[PDB]
Amino acid sequence: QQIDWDLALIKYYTSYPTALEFSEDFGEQAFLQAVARYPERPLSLYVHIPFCHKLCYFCGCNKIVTRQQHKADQYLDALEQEIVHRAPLFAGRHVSQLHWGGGTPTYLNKAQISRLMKLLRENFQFNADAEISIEVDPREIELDVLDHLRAEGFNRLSMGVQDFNKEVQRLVNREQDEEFIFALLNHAREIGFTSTNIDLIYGLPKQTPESFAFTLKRVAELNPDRLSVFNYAHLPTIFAAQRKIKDADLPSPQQKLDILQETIAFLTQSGYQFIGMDHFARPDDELAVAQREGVLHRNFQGYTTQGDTDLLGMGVSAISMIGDCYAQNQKELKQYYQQVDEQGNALWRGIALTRDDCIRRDVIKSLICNFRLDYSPIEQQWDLLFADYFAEDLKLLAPLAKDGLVDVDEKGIQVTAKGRLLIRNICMCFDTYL
Ligand SMILES: C[S@+](CC[C@H](N)C(=O)[O-])C[C@H]1O[C@@H](n2cnc3c(N)ncnc32)[C@H](O)[C@@H]1O
Ligand SMILES: C[S@@+](CC[C@H](N)C(=O)[O-])C[C@H]1O[C@@H](n2cnc3c(N)ncnc32)[C@H](O)[C@@H]1O
Ligand code: SF4
Repeated sequence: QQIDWDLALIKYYTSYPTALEFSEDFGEQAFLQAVARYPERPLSLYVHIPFCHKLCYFCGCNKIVTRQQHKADQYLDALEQEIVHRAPLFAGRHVSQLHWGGGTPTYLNKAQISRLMKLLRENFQFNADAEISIEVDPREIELDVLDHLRAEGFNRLSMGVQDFNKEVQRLVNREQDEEFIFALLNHAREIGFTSTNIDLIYGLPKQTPESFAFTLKRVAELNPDRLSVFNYAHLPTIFAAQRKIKDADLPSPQQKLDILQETIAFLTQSGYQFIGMDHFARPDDELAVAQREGVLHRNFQGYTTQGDTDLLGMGVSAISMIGDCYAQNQKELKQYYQQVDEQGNALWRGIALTRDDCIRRDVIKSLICNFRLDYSPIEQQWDLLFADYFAEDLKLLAPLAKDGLVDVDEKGIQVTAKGRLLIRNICMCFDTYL
């Protein structure tokens, strides 16, 4: 691999600014000013589908577990009204990207999937080669749902797996049929889905280096196009289902480090490039190519080739990134419904980024995605001299640089093989909010 693991250095950014900075004072006018800022810009769409069949005990997502399937019809009634009110604001735009996240998008049955896609296609102008993606829970679903997604124009999918280990599944209430997972992913491949991602989590109860290595051997026989391997974030005060997880079953910190180190080595051996953070992809993947070429980008869903898009987020909790602003819908379903009914939108809170916010966003995006930062381009675009504007930040950086996390000089910063896993540490030197 290109990372070089260093135990000792290892003892050392969703968006920027973060969601901590979103304010309820950000209202409808600020939103409309944001929408008018870049009328040319390609449009990306995000739709949040919050419903899940069953309560995964590890899960920290904005989601609603329910067997009352009719809630999905009520929710699409609300999405219809949101779409009908927001979409005319974007009549001149061309949509290059759509993703459904959640929650479980495939909670929607075939008729519901069709209904939503039809609302989107009739109210926004989609490019013929748009990237249309969805996340899929490989439980309580028939293989022919993939054919239906394909007929509806979906071309990318992500599938949660978490772990194949049966004890781990039982402890987190995510029992799943391994044969069916293989059937589902291989069927997706056979009908033309590409860039297929699977999610794995390390740090779950009862996982060890030896259990996770065995899981990864299977994953290699499954042969996904991309992998996302998340470190388990355990905060049972906030995520109530995690109270069902025994803290004593969680792996020790040395165990989690050994899981991660061995994972990176084994995925490299298996032909996957470590892109960054949670993500692995093949050397010829559009993401790996872009990264080499210095033009990898990132949004809330993750890495992407499509930069400089405005992102409109629809549905409960959905975040929009538009015209140098972030805006989020109501995160509780009952106030999402109530505001959509009364106003035709669910705008709750957000931020208009300052000049300084925008710069620093671009510094941080460059470091996170490309693992380097050329001063000169930032100096041109924003009419500044880097050393000055960032004197404070560079001072914070110095100790890190002497530790070999980054090589830095008068022209730029290079994140080293040793510093790649500590990228959040590096980016933190540029965060004014802390
Ligand atoms: C790759 S992330 C999952 C990682 C997870 N957030 C974590 O750190 O534990 C994708 C998920 O982020 C959320 N998401 C993505 N885009 C979003 C957006 N524009 N607004 C709100 N939520 C979004 C949805 O829950 C989606 O399924
Ligand atoms: C919206 S779910 C994926 C789609 C579908 N609902 C499923 O579970 O298959 C998004 C991903 O977030 C990750 N995730 C959720 N909670 C997490 C946590 N507390 N720590 C780390 N990753 C988490 C899981 O890998 C999960 O697949
Ligand atoms: S991991 Fe997925 S299926 Fe599970 S609760 Fe979270 S969002 Fe729902």
